[PDB]
Amino acid sequence: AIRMTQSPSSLSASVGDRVTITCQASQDIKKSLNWYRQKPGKAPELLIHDASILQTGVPSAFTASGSGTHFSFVINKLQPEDVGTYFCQEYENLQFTFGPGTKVEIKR
Amino acid sequence: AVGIGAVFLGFLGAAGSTMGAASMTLTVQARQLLSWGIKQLQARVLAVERYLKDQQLLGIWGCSGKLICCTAVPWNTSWSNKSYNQIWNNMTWMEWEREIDNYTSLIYTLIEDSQNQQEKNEQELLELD
Amino acid sequence: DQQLLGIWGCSGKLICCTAVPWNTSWSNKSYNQIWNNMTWMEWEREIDNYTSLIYTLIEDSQNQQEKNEQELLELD
Amino acid sequence: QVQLVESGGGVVQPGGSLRLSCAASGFAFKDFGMHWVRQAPGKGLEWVAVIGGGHGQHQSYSESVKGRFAITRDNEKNKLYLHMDRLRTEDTAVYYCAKDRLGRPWNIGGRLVYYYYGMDVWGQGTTVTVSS
Amino acid sequence: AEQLWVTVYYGVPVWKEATTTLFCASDARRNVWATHACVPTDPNPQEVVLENVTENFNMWKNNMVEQMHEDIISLWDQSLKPCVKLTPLCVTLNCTDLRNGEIKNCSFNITTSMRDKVQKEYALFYKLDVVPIKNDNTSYRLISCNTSVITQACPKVSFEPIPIHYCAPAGFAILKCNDKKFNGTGPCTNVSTVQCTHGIRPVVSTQLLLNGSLAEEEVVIRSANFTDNAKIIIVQLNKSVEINCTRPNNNTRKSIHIGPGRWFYTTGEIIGDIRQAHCNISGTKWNDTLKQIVVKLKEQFGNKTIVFNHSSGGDPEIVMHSFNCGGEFFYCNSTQLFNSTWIVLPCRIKQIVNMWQEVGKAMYAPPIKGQIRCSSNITGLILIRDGGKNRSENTEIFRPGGGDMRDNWRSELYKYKVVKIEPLGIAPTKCKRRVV
Ligand SMILES: *[C@@H]1O[C@H](CO)[C@@H](O[C@@H]2O[C@H](CO)[C@@H](O[C@@H]3O[C@H](CO[C@H]4O[C@H](CO)[C@@H](O)[C@H](O)[C@@H]4O)[C@@H](O)[C@H](O[C@H]4O[C@H](CO)[C@@H](O)[C@H](O)[C@@H]4O[C@H]4O[C@H](CO)[C@@H](O)[C@H](O)[C@@H]4O)[C@@H]3O)[C@H](O)[C@H]2NC(C)=O)[C@H](O)[C@H]1NC(C)=O
Ligand SMILES: *[C@@H]1O[C@H](CO)[C@@H](O[C@@H]2O[C@H](CO)[C@@H](O[C@@H]3O[C@H](CO[C@H]4O[C@H](CO)[C@@H](O)[C@H](O)[C@@H]4O)[C@@H](O)[C@H](O[C@H]4O[C@H](CO)[C@@H](O)[C@H](O)[C@@H]4O)[C@@H]3O)[C@H](O)[C@H]2NC(C)=O)[C@H](O)[C@H]1NC(C)=O
Ligand SMILES: *[C@@H]1O[C@H](CO)[C@@H](O[C@@H]2O[C@H](CO)[C@@H](O[C@@H]3O[C@H](CO[C@H]4O[C@H](CO)[C@@H](O)[C@H](O)[C@@H]4O)[C@@H](O)[C@H](O[C@H]4O[C@H](CO)[C@@H](O)[C@H](O)[C@@H]4O)[C@@H]3O)[C@H](O)[C@H]2NC(C)=O)[C@H](O)[C@H]1NC(C)=O
Ligand SMILES: *[C@@H]1O[C@H](CO)[C@@H](O[C@@H]2O[C@H](CO)[C@@H](O)[C@H](O)[C@H]2NC(C)=O)[C@H](O)[C@H]1NC(C)=O
Ligand SMILES: *[C@@H]1O[C@H](CO)[C@@H](O)[C@H](O)[C@H]1NC(C)=O
Ligand SMILES: *[C@@H]1O[C@H](CO)[C@@H](O)[C@H](O)[C@H]1NC(C)=O
Ligand SMILES: *[C@@H]1O[C@H](CO)[C@@H](O)[C@H](O)[C@H]1NC(C)=O
Ligand SMILES: *[C@@H]1O[C@H](CO)[C@@H](O)[C@H](O)[C@H]1NC(C)=O
Ligand SMILES: *[C@@H]1O[C@H](CO)[C@@H](O)[C@H](O)[C@H]1NC(C)=O
Ligand SMILES: *[C@@H]1O[C@H](CO)[C@@H](O)[C@H](O)[C@H]1NC(C)=O
Repeated sequence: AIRMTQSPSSLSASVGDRVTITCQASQDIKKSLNWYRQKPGKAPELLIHDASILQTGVPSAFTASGSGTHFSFVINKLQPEDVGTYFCQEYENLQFTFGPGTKVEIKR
Repeated sequence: AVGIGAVFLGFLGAAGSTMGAASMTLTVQARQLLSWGIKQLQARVLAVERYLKDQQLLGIWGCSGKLICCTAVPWNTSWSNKSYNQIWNNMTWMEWEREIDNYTSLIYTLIEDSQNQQEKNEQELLELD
Repeated sequence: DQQLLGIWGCSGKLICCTAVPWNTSWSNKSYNQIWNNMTWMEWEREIDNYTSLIYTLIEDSQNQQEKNEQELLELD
Repeated sequence: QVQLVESGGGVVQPGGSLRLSCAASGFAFKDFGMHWVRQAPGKGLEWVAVIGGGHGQHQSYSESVKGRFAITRDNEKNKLYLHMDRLRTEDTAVYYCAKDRLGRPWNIGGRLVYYYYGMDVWGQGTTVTVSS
Repeated sequence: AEQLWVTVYYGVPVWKEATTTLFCASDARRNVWATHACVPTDPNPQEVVLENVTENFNMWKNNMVEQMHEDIISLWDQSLKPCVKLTPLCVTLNCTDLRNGEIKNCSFNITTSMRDKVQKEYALFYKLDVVPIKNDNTSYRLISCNTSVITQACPKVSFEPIPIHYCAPAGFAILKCNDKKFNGTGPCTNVSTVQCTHGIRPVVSTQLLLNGSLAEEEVVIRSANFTDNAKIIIVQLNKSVEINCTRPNNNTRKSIHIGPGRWFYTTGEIIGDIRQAHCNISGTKWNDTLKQIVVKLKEQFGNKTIVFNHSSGGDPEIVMHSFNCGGEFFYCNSTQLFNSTWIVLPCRIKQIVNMWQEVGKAMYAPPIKGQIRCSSNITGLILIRDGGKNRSENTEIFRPGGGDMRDNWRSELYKYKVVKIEPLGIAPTKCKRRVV
C-alpha cells in the first residue's frame, strides 16, 4: 500500500465553519480510500468509503472527493460534536495503511 | 486489496458454488478424476470399466473430446421451469443434480433414442446424396 | 495415452498441430535444423526436461481456452 | 445486535506472550473476513493483519509484526484470535478486532480470492502492555 | 424464460456416499503388518478444504473398520502359518511348585525316540497356560488339549505395530471432518478432502487405548447415545497418561527336540528372584486426567454422580487390562486406577492367547529371553455403564471395559468418510447444437 500523507497536522476553526483536510498519495491509488473519525475513548468511526460515499447511518454533514493521488475530506460545518482525529486510509493493497491522521478542534 | 490463491481449484470445492463459477475448473476436476495385488487388480479393472462407461456415452452423444457439449434435445420445462440465469447464477452442482435426479435416465434416453438416431440416419442419407 | 490425446484435441490423429507457441529457450534451432538434421532418439533427449512443462501448457492454457470459448460461442 | 467482546489483554514482560480473543455476534462471523489493528499511546492507528472469511485460507501481515504474531479463528466459538508471541516493548498498544466490508472467498478465475474493502465494524479493543 | 436445451458436462464435482476398499500404504522398508506389498507413502500429501460444502459424518457407519478387521487377521494368520504344532506336547505334566506359585516346574516323557533324539526335557510352565487334572496329583496339561491344535508362534515374526496408511482408489475420495467438537455424528462444517490418511498403528488392547491420538485441547467424550446402556462411551484424552511396564524376571529359554527335524522352545531357568509383572503409572497425570473427564461426564450424567469403581464384568481377559509389551501378553489389574470413586498395578503373563477371538487353531507365544521393558501412554479409554439404577444423580459406575477390538481402530477412523465421485451430468443452456 502507498504511503498516505495528511495536512495540516493541526486543523481548527470556529463552530459552523467549513473545514477541510488535505490527503495525498505518493502514487496513484485510483479510489481505494476510507475516511475514519476518532473521538477520545472511541475506536475510529468510518464516515466515508470509496473516497466519496457516506457509510449507512452517517448524516450528510461530510463530503469527500478526489481520485488518483489527491483527495480531500470536507466538514460542511464543524460542530463541537465533530471534534476528533480524521484518518485517510488506503486499501489498494493488503497493508491497508493508515495515514497520519489530522486533529480537528474548535478554536478558543 | 485482494488476496489470491495459487492457481486453481484444489479438488471439488466448487461443488457448493454456483454452476456458472464451478464450470471454470471442469478441466481440472475431470483430469483429476479420470486419472494385496489381487484386490488392487480387481480395483484396476473396475476403474477401467467406469472410465470406459463414461467414454462410451460421450462417444455416442457426440460429446467425445469435450467437457462441455451442446445437444439438440429441447429442455422440457416440466423438469424445471427456472430460467437460464435462475439456475446457473443461483444454484450449485450438488443442488442442481438433486433437483433433476429423477430425469437423468429420461434425458439420457432422449439423447440417444432421438438425436443420436437422427444424426446417424440423416448422416448416411446426406453422404449417399 | 488416449486420455491425453483426447484432452489435447488430438484424438484420431498421429500428427496434430497445437496452439502453444514454441519457446525458443527450449531450443533455438530452426525448423529445418531439427527435422532434417536430428533423429527421434536425439530430439527427445534434447527437450526431455521440458516434457512436463509443455504438456502442462497445452492443457492449462489451450485446452482451458478452447473449452471456455467453445461454450461462449455456442451460447452466443 | 452486533457486539465485539475484546479481552485477553493485560501486562506482560518483553519476551513473554499472550493471546487475545475477540468474541462476536450479531453477524455471520464465519463468513466475513476480519482485521487486526492497534494504536499505541500518542500514535495513530496501525494496521496489523487480515484473515479471510470461511476457513481463512489467506492472510497478510504488516512488516512490523510478521514473524512475531499469528492470526487464527474459530467459526463455532465465533472468536477471532491474535497470538502475541516473543513480544517487545514496542508492541504496547490497544489492539482492536474488526470486520472487513466484505472479505469473501469469491470463486473467480478458477480460484478463490478474498476481496477486501477495509474495516467497517469493530469493538473498542483492549490494552496490552509490554514492559519491565 | 429462454428456450432451453440440454447440455452435457463432464467433470461435475458431485458425489454420493459409497463403500470400497482403500489401498494400503506404508513407509516402505516378518513383522505381521510389514507386508512385502504396500504402496510407498506420499512425502507431500495434499489436503484441500471444501468450505462451500458440508458433509454428514457418522463414525458408527465407517465400514473401513471392517476392512482393517479382516485384513489384519489375515496378515496375522499368514505370517504365522508355518509354525510349530503343540499336538505332541499335550503329554501330561508332573508338576511341582517352582521355588522362589504361578510357574510350575514339570516333567514329562515324550516322544521317547520316535525316530528322533528326544528326552523328558523338564521345563517351566505358566499356570495361565495349563489346565489342572484334578483326578491326579493335581497334575497339569496344555489347556488346549480338549479344544484344538495350536502352534507356537514363529520366532522370526515380530509383533511391533506398524503405522499403515490408507489411500483412496481412483474415482473415490476421502473426506475428513475437522470440527474440533465433532462427536458420533452430524453435519460437520469444516470438511476437507484428503488424498491419503495418516498411519494408524494396529494396537490391540482391552479397557484403555494406548499410543493413539489426542483430543483437541480438552477431553472429548463420544457415544451413539449416552442414555442407552447398550452402548459404550469413548473417551479421547486431552493429554496422555504415562505408563512404564516391566517384566523384571530375566528368563532363559531352551530348544527341545519334539520330532525328526522339529523343535520347540520352552521356558528355561530364571535368573534372580522371581517377581511380579507390573506397570508404574503416574498418579498425578492419571488423577488430573480423571478430573477433566469427570467435568465432561457431568454434562450428561449429573453434577454429584459417583463414578469410577473397581474393575468388574466379563471373563478374566476383559476384567484385566491387556497389552502385548515385548511380545508377551500382560493382563494387569486396572482396579488400582479405579480403586477410589469420585500407582503400581499387579500383573500376570499368559502365553496361550487368542487374537480377539480364535476358533480352533490359536497362538502360543514363545518364551522371551532376558527382560522386557517398554513405555507407552494412555491416550484414550472406554467406559461402560453398570446398568439400571435410581434416576437420581447418585451413582453411575463407569467401569473400564470393552472387548470389541474393532473399536481400537474406529476410535481413529471417526475422522474420515469415503465417497464416490460422479463426473457426468447435464444442465440447460441457451442454444441448439448446430446439427446439419
Ligand atoms: C478447518 O480445518 C482445517 C483443517 O484442519 C484447519 O486448518 C489447519 O490449521 C492448522 C493450524 O493452523 C494448520 O497447521 C499448520 O500447518 C503448517 C503446514 O506445514 C507444512 O507445510 C509447509 C509448507 O511450506 C511445510 O514447510 C512444512 O514443513 C509442513 O510440511 C505448519 O507449518 C504449522 O506449524 C506451525 O504452527 C503450529 C501452530 O500450533 C505450531 O505448533 C508449529 O510448531 C508451527 O509453528 C511455527 O509456525 C508458527 C506460524 O505462526 C509460529 O508462530 C511458530 O512460532 C513456529 O515458528 C501448522 O501445523 C493446518 O495446515 C491447517 N490445514 C489446512 C488444510 O489449511 C482450519 O483451522 C479449520 N478452520 C476453522 C475455522 O476452524
Ligand atoms: C461458496 O459459494 C458462494 C456462492 O454463492 C460464494 O459466494 C459468492 O461467490 C460469487 C463468486 O463465486 C460472488 O459473485 C460476484 O458477485 C458480484 C456482485 O456483487 C454485488 O452483489 C452483492 C450481493 O450480496 C453485494 O454484496 C455487492 O456489494 C455487490 O452489490 C459480481 O459483481 C461479481 O462479478 C465478477 O465477475 C464478473 C465475471 O465476468 C466480472 O465481469 C465482474 O467485474 C466481477 O469481477 C461476481 O459475480 C458473490 O458475490 C459471492 N457472494 C457473496 C455474498 O459474497 C462463496 O464465497 C463461496 N465460498 C467459498 C468457500 O468460496
Ligand atoms: C507405544 O510406543 C512406544 C514407542 O514406539 C513403544 O515402546 C518401544 O517399543 C519398541 C519395540 O521394538 C522398543 O524397541 C526395542 O528396544 C530394544 C532396546 O532399546 C534400546 O536399544 C535400541 C537399539 O536400537 C534403541 O533404539 C532404544 O532407544 C534403546 O536405546 C531393542 O533391543 C529392540 O530390538 C531387539 O528386539 C527386536 C524384537 O522384535 C528384534 O527384532 C531386534 O532385532 C532386536 O533384537 C527394540 O528395538 C522400544 O525400546 C520401546 N520404547 C521404550 C522407551 O522402551 C511401546 O511399546 C508402544 N506401546 C504399545 C501399546 O504398542
Ligand atoms: C454431538 O452429538 C449430538 C447428539 O448426537 C449432536 O446433536 C444432534 O445431531 C444430529 C445430527 O443429525 C441431529 O439430528 C440432532 O437433532 C442433534 N441433537 C440436538 C439436540 O442438537 C451434535 O450435533 C454433536 N456435535 C457435533 C459438533 O457434531
Ligand atoms: C436464488 O436467489 C435467492 C436470492 O435471495 C435466494 O434466496 C435463493 O436461495 C437462491 N436459490 C438457491 C438455489 O440458492
Ligand atoms: C547437423 O548437420 C551437421 C552437418 O555437418 C552435422 O555435423 C551435425 O551432426 C548435424 N546434427 C545432428 C543432430 O546430427
Ligand atoms: C510325579 O513324580 C513323583 C516322584 O516321586 C511320583 O511319585 C508321581 O507319581 C509322579 N506323578 C505322575 C504324574 O506320574
Ligand atoms: C487441555 O490441555 C491443555 C494443555 O496445556 C490445557 O491448557 C487445557 O486447559 C486442557 N483443557 C481443559 C479442558 O482443561
Ligand atoms: C505418548 O507417547 C509417545 C511415545 O513416542 C510420545 O511420542 C508422546 O509425546 C506421548 N504423549 C504425550 C502427551 O506425552
Ligand atoms: C540374565 O542373566 C544372565 C546370567 O549370566 C546374564 O548374562 C544376562 O545378561 C541377563 N540378562 C538380562 C536381560 O539381564
